[PDB]
Amino acid sequence: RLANPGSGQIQLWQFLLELLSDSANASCITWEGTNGEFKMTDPDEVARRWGERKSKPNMNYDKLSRALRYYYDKNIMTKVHGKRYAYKFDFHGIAQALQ
Amino acid sequence: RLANPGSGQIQLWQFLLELLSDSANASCITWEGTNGEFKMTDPDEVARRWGERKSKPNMNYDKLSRALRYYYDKNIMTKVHGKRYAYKFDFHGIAQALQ
Ligand code: NA
Ligand code: NA
Repeated sequence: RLANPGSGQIQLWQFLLELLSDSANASCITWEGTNGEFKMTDPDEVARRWGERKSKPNMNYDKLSRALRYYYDKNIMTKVHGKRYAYKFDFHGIAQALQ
Repeated sequence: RLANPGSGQIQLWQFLLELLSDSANASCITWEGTNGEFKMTDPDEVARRWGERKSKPNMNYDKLSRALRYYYDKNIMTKVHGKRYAYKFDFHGIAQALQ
């Protein structure tokens, strides 16, 4: 489900796209260059920023990683094996989420 | 630039995602399965539907193909070489277009 940009009601998948849209955020999250893949260069900073957006006290990587795993069975995202803090958007699921 | 779903003001890239979001449209446009790639199984029907949405008289594949080529230099889409009516979304450009 699509939210207004920069909104507190935003879902995690859209928030990550928002961070990736601005190259200035590369010290915490960056595109890998192929097929919707990205890397959290600073996963604790990504979790901190997610906590700030959702005003969720005690947001941390443990909780963020649980939230990302929820997307595996929803065709929104998968974990990329053999890399550090690497994930891949599923744009087949996100195309529906736009509707 | 993101438009309201199903709107007449929609841009071509978003309209194609709208058609791809519904498997019922596979007789004219379908996902290939990898990396944002899709195939127009009926390019004349895709052009007809685009013409109907934009109420553009004499919309045809020639004009649609010109419109798609415009996206090559904008990091929105490329043509997929060695396939029939195959294109690939660039989700790096589309992530910005969401903002
Ligand atoms: Na946003
Ligand atoms: Na739409």
